[PDB]
Amino acid sequence: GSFVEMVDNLRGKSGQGYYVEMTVGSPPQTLNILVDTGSSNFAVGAAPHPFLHRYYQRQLSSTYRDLRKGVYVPYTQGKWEGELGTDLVSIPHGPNVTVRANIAAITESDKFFINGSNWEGILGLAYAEIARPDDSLEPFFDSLVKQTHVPNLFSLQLCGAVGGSMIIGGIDHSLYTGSLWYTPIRREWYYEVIIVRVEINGQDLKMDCKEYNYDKSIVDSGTTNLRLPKKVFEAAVKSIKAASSTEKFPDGFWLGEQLVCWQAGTTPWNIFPVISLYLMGEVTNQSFRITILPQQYLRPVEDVATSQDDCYKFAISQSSTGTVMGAVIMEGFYVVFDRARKRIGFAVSACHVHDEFRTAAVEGPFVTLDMEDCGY
Ligand SMILES: COc1ccc([C@@]2(c3cccc(-c4cncnc4)c3)CCC(N)=N2)cc1
Repeated sequence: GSFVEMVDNLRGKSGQGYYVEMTVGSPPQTLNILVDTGSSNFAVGAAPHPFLHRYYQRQLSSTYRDLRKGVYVPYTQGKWEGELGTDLVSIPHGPNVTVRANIAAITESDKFFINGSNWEGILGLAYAEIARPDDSLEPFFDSLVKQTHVPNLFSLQLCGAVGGSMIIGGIDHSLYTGSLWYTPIRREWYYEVIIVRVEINGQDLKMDCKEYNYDKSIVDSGTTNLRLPKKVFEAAVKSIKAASSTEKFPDGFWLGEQLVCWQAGTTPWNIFPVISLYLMGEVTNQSFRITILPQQYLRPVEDVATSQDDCYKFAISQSSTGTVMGAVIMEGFYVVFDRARKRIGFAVSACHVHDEFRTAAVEGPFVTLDMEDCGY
């Protein structure tokens, strides 16, 4: 069960996350599980639901242990509730190991599961500090590291159309090209990082760098969009509207509320600007940038009914809880969650986005002498 078995172990549907096959219980029950760097619970559907193909049946698992403790999680988009226990867990196309881990058996939920997403649970890969009900509930990756000899690192290569790879324990050098650039993990809760500069077609947004990270910035495979604090979002939208002015779109497009469509194969990519996010480097006032093409931030919406055309949602939206570098930002980068060294590395992925004019990039180094601290 080494890296060379772990490649192409992820699948997905656009806008609905990326999932990996896992088993829970004894005999193993196979479940598809969303890979979520934005949370820290292993939480699996454990009762029937209109949107679940299958669910964890605790009664059929000999090795299940009830912890006699409930968990209730209301969050922005929805809610879920369940019962805590432990059981044996493996990742068939992941490391060749079986561990005993905490499992939240989801017994009731509202707008948590998605119709036709093909996943039945979430694997929260962030740290204990944001586990529910509290930080005493050891996250899965912590249990994995403790119980096996797996190195304390994983990587995600997410690809647009979807699929990709989660490599646990090391770095698969066949999954990226060029250099890996690291940004520090600021605090171990979410995967919190610091953005030092934003450019839109090379034009600096010219804001105090604290605004980019009000009130935190995170790398979150469980969020589709690039989410930006209000001030930054409004400035970004003004610049992208300015760059793309040869065409005018309804306000609903800018709000993520409606599609823009063009005749099949005629999307005018080159009227849309590239977005550069400069991330704090590992040494003082050094940074690197990751560049995001419109092929990333205009997310295609597959629909047989609209298929004479190519249609997209604007996958950048306003946030009141900080910046979220979601799946559209991670797509086409090889992203290394180097927990052992408290850092996230970015490199150009095997499935990077490009046309004949422009390519997604990871480039550095950059220096800024006149710098304050960019964190809140
Ligand atoms: C432990 O409680 C939660 C609450 C919310 C989540 C969440 C989540 C919950 C359900 C579905 C999705 C999701 C939906 N669409 C696409 N990707 C992920 C995402 C919200 C934010 C994030 N990173 N994960 C995960 C665990």
